Amino acid sequence: KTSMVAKQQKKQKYAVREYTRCERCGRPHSVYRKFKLCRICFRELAYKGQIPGVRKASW
Amino acid sequence: KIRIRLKAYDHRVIDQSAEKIVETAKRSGADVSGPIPLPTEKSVYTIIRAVHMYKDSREQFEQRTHKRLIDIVNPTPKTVDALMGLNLPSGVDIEIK
Amino acid sequence: PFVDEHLMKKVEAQEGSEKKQVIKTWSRRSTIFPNFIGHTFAVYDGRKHVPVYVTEDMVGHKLGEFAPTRTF
Amino acid sequence: VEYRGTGRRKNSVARVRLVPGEGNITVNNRDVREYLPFESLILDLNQPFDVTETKGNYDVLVNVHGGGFTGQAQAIRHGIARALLEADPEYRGSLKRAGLLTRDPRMKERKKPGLKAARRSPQFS
Amino acid sequence: RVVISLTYIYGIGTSTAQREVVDGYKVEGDLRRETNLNIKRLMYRGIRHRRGLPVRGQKTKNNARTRKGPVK
Amino acid sequence: QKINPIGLRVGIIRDWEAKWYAEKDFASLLHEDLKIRKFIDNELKEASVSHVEIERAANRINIAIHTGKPGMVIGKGGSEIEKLRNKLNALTDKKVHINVIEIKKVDLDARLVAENIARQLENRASFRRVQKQAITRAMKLGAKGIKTQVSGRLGGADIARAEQYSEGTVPLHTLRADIDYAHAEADTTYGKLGVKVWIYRG
Amino acid sequence: VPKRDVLPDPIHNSKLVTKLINKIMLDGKRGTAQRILYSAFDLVEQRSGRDALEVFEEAINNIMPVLEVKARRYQVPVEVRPERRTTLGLRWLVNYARLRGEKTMEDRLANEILDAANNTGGAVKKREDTHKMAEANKAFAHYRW
RNA sequence: AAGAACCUUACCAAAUCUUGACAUCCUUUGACAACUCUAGAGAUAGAGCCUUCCCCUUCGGGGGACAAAGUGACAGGUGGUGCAUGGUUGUCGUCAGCUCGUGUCGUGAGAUGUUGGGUUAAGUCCCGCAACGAGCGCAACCCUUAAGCUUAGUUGCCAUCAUUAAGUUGGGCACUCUAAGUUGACUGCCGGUGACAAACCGGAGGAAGGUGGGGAUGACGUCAAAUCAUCAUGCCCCUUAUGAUUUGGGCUACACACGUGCUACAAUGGACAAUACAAAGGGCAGCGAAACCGCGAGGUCAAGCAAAUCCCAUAAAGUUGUUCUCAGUUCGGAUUGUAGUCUGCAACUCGACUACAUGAAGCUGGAAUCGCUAGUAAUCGUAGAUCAGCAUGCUACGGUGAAUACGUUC
Repeated sequence: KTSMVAKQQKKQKYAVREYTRCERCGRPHSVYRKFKLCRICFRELAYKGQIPGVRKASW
Repeated sequence: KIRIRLKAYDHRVIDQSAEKIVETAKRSGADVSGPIPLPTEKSVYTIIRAVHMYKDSREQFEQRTHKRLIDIVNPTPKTVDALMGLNLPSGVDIEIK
Repeated sequence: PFVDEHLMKKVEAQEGSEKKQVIKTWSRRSTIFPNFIGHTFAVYDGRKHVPVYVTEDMVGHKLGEFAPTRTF
Repeated sequence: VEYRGTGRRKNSVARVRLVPGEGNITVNNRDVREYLPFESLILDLNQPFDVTETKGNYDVLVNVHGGGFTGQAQAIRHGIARALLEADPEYRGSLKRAGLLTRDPRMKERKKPGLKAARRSPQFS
Repeated sequence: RVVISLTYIYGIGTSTAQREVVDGYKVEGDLRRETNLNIKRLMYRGIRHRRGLPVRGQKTKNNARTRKGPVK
Repeated sequence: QKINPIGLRVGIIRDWEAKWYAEKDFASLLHEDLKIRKFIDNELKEASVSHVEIERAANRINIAIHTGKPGMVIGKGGSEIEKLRNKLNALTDKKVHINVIEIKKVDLDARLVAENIARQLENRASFRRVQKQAITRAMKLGAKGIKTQVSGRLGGADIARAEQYSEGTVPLHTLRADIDYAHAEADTTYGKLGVKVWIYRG
Repeated sequence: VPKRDVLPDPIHNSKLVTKLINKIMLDGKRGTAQRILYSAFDLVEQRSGRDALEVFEEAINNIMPVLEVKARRYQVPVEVRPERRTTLGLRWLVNYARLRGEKTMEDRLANEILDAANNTGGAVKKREDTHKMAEANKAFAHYRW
């Protein structure tokens, strides 16, 4: 939904409504704001290899 | 002594830079200590694997950042020129001390 | 908490003479200073404006324990 | 005269100094009393000095960190067995028939990512 | 002991300051009268004094049963 | 579910598609890498690029473009790469440098034949003919095994199926097997047909 | 299933006493267990004057049965292999030394041990209860499992 | 949904707008406009003010990039459909199964290979045979742990020493630590049983012995299982609404039935004082050192750190002494009220927490039922993410730490 994406890419009434979106799709929740990426697109670019970062489940 | 904080993600580019910079300081100077490694503590991102349901199966992605510390004791003025001349690892992060 | 009351210009407009009938606020966050007891508010619970009369003793509370919105 | 060894169990690093003496467990060179909460079990770590009854009057010097206190006591038991290994090559079968150079790999197992508390699958209805 | 025989009876509880203690602060049941006068002042969270929702929130959806009954 | 092999083999034997470092800011590099990959996605409609790799060394980017048709990113003699590089300089406000190499054995990588099979299924061909001719023209070059799964509304079908014509070794669990994988969508009039090419080449 | 062992404690020199130490614990508390067993052992030395290896060995044979019933659809008198015998005797000793209702555990396990030498308590009554249930249901089988 | 004061928010009451909140074409204008003030709850209109050619052309241009109109093509939809779908994920199931080429038999559907003997974890092998071989799956080449070594000694370790509140520096890398790599664990050797073949058992070497331990990796397909709510699509429908913005409710309600989790129901304990120990991870508007006044939530000046230095950081349970002396209590910690602290235009619907006081069931849970074979269960803390502030939930690490497995009978 580009309604809230077209809303939140503008300066607002307060500075406390600047909640986190993915900057590729319109997903609001589980957005890793270190990456500014969501739950799903970080998995997709992790599996394609266009983030520099391994998968190791070897802890 | 000056130090560099040789900081990559993988070990495949940190060994070529740690072979390049150390032997550049050996062939242009004297008594440079080796690429002493850090513990390289990593960052684990744990997501659910699914889209809508299913927190019963999850997915790990870790991000390791390897760090070597190289000490040049008594640095020659040819060494501080010749380390900044050739720059070809293309993806390591160098800090100067 | 430090007591704010952001719409203080609506209080001091009708303060010296007899206060007008019912004045409305669309904010339950407006903390009650002890100088507009008797100012009859219409405060918004979401549905419409519910009236409240600030009588004698509600200086320490807000406009949100009054005019409920969960009914029953 | 100073046998510098090592030894571990369960994230507890140990570095012994076998010196000749009467014998006192000096952990962080302090005592045997305040550091270990098992002052009754002070002979669990004395186990290579009672299974090799050649001499049981030997002083240990450590200043070590790591893990807990039971795992640190079996870590300095591994350091006592490593110091008895590096002290004499004929102790080894007297080690190996009692074991005691067996580093147990029994660490705290990893938290499994679908289960709640690492083989604690969270209560099917 | 003396100091833990006074924690459930009214007035003093368990962590105050200490035939001498006969006097001091509000040691009698007048604090019960002040709590009943404060709940008379609110009777406005008297809409949730039949429930168990305070001034500072509860989320009563399935468990507020300590001002309620077992099954009721 | 069947995991993809390019997820499983980055940082094992095959390198990542971005080689830089970022720690402090870190969202101003990856999203500009996403918009520059979306800008090479406009010339993927003619150029057939498999993947680009971002080499951000310190200020300028020696971006390594890998197209199976190498003569149509560069134009006649080098004009199209320069006006493309000026358009990337406009659209990321940073410095870039196009590093092209000319990759033949075009039917051995998954993304070129995945876009080719999705191109043939956009043009209402029958899926079994292009699937069998893709796996036999990939074996007459010499390959070690080609799985090709097209799925969805198969040829304008009412019920979705999963037509996979696996041939030879596609050994996803032996981890020293560099398996190319690509899934390419095909926007047909009867919906969206996903191809899935899984080529093991030793 | 090779059923490996733990070392004996050198305070009371037996291998049964460290199995009692590992049986009386709760929530992984071994120091609480050593606090409540060795003081119960010293209460045994201060009340009935004898070393507690002898009276504990003679008191654990008044809890230990020789028959056991295992029903299947039923009761058989299977003889018990002695590690299972001694761990059920120690488990009955703790599980009736947890349910006496006294001041502390050091005066709860210790007089239950000295009641097991004088053939009373709840533990020797449990041995006559499993002998009563194995003798009243002796008649059904000798052969089932 | 790994973050519900506004936002999220789609839903609902009000204020409104129609090229619209936004993508794009064209014309006009143009280095954009931000910031204060009025109404209002703000969205929105209205004043001061030009930021007003930055790349460059003769004056006028072209146009990186903005704004208004015509509203014209277009928007937009978290609207309906997972039973049109891709992509993605659960369960059977980490169980050992599933198929194909060629040939043979069979009118044929089909079978053989894959079955029978022995075996293991295995369709893992070996024997004989209309089977011969191959492919996905099992077994690892993958990572971590489990023992040294080549190498390199800093912020880390102190042999041996000078020396302090401190390994804090002089010196060194003795040990330890750490990591790019090396050697190793491969039934490898011996004996017995073995068809002499697969293997099983015992012993030795080794740190680890029988896939060394754990994870990833999940076959062909099943449930028309979930998602048109990440995204796009195939159809349908609106586009002065089902599109948009803002304030106030909202997902954060109970007479309830149910699922998961915490707290306990106390003497193994409740409270007070000293004292021990680590891993794993993070930090720049963030981590707040010491010190300070605070009973206390916190607040003040504040070193240091773009990170083995500096911080989160006392990790907690344990041990030593004291009390309570078996109870609805010296347990609890729900509830109510007052004083409050902090984030943030703000704690009323609705955040975390401290003090004081009230102290409600709870004294061990029935029929049933769940999880677990070794560092397991149980218990106890620590850290990350989401987060302007919020956890008994998720994730990851660590301390203490047991027995049971006669068997597989049902």
